[PDB]
Amino acid sequence: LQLQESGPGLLKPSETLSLTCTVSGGSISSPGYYGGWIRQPPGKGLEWIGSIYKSGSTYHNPSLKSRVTISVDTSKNQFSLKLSSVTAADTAVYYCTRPVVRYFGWFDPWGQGTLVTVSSASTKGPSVFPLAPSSGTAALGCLVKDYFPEPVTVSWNSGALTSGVHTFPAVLQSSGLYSLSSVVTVPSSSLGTQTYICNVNHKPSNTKVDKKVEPK
Amino acid sequence: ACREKQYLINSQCCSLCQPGQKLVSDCTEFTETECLPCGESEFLDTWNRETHCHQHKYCDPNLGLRVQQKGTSETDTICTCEEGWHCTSEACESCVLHRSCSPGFGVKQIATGVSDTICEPCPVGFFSNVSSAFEKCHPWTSCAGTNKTD
Amino acid sequence: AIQLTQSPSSLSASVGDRVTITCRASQGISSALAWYQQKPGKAPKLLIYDASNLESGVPSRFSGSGSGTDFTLTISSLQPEDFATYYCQQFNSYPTFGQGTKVEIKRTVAAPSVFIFPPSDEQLKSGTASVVCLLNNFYPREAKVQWKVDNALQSGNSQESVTEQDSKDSTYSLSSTLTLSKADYEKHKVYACEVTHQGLSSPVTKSFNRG
Repeated sequence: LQLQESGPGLLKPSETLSLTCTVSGGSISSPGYYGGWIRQPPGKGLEWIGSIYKSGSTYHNPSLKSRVTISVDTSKNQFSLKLSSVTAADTAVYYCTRPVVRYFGWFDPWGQGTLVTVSSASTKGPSVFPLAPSSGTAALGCLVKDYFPEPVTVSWNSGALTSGVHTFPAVLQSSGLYSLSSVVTVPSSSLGTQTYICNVNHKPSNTKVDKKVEPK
Repeated sequence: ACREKQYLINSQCCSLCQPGQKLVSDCTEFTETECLPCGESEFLDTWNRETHCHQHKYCDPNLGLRVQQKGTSETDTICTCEEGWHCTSEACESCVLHRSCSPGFGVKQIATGVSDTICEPCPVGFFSNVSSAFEKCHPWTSCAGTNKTD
Repeated sequence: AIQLTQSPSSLSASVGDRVTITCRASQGISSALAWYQQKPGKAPKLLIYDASNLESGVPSRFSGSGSGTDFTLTISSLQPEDFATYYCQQFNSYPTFGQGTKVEIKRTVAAPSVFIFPPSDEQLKSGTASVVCLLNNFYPREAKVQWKVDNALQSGNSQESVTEQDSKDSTYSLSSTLTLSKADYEKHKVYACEVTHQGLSSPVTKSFNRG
């Protein structure tokens, strides 16, 4: 039994937020099956948005009175959320979940979470530049620059290469565009022998790039 | 660690509330679980420890819904479309008002209520003057005619 | 709403140490408390439900207790993969969580491997230059970076990002990014990143010449 959130990662002030939760590995039709929406502003705590029984019956946080619609679609095995008249205050990671014994909880399982950024700014895809090794262990990477909104996804060698990897938190520049790097340590004696490609995905801009990192 | 229709609190195997009824307080070593009935417009369709009964579905007149089977304490209201309104999905969740058939088109099949007005081009020699959900292609009478005029 | 206050809100602790976190409810919530563990960039993960029932799959080092107004989550031997924020929530009334309790691992001091990377050529075609310094696998988090361009102390043209504590080896890593135009980048030759950390006896300086 899994849950996936889907929706847009960028949305303007005053637009309405529309998220959908897709349930696999089990049916929402079973008795006792509820859905719920939790959310979490970046680097802050958790707030319950609402819960819904498969019937359609529903409760929601009084702190979002007249803004929350929550709906269930038995046929497609999905439940939804609409949050109207959005503000920077609603920027957050939104999670769908299974309230287990009642509307009020507990919550298991959850979904991955989908970040929603409320902002006037336009979408934009990253430039990806190599971080070239020079000369034990060496370090190489990719600098992922000038993108909006968050997030970007970095792997190495299509997943093959996870050891030694640090993908740093994006940092927000003056321009109002994000920027991170992903780096990795590798044995120096690998440098001109193994092939090191970093795979960057920015879904909001529809850019997937694979940059190969060579000794300059 | 316990039985069906029970839940574990404080190493105590407590009974769940039967359908029809909501949890008021958990069992203790000395008290059974305390359950009370759901109100007239609410329900609870399972052995539960839910404290708020599900609201019955509202069969809204303003979405083409009307009651089919009335709710109970154990079962939700079932809705269906009013006369003049059809299902938008073969899983009838909300209702669209029966479409009508503009001039120069006639009526192949009147709306069901689980289906919309099926609508046909008026062939040469036939006309529809107006838009209705009922009237069909008619012939030109003998005294030009068009798809829409006699 | 029922408020839940967790004590403390942050803690450093050693591997093998016993850590108890408390959750005080503003009102009685009976047994309807749950505890979650959230690792960075991941969703909360159920540890405990109904105050003391441990979730199937979760290790037994984790235990829950309390009733009414006072609850505790106890970790009887902190392993490094326990770095996380812990949250209690109540489902006696409409759901509310506590502020969270961040758990860091205290570990031996460990010096950063430092590296420095020039601008790539493609970037320079673009007209800007990012110089990057990497502080890899160090502890504790406290560290100073410093950018010197031909021995000039740079100020206010850099930005840093820091990894969340590692789940295995309880280290942090850091990236500093010096940003300046292609114009200024070519006016200068020697680019230095200087790193001052508790596990270093004197500042470590890596550098390159453009060439």
